[PDB]
Amino acid sequence: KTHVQLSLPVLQVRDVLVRGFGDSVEEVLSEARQHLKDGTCGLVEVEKGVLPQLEQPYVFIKRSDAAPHGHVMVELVAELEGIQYGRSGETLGVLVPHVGEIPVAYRKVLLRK
Repeated sequence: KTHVQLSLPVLQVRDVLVRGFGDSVEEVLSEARQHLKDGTCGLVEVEKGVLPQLEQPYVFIKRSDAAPHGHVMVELVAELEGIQYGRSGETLGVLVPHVGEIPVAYRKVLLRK
């Protein structure tokens, strides 16, 4: 399927144990997509002070359209030293590995895969 319904655990930035997906734009997009398929991906909501507490390159989920079955359609955009790889809508948050942190909420998305 071109899209997959996922329910992403929303993590507090100070709880995150693994603060990014790797060391290159291509690696972080690759690893993010793998962790999304394996159900091992968390979401951190972006506010003042969040991104400097995480590791670049960043992987964002961005709204791709204006929401089937309660799932917002999203796509992945990476960022490294102020340059983005991909073009999309509003950021829903930054993706991180999930390794058992307790979430505060879930974000239902339809991921363009």
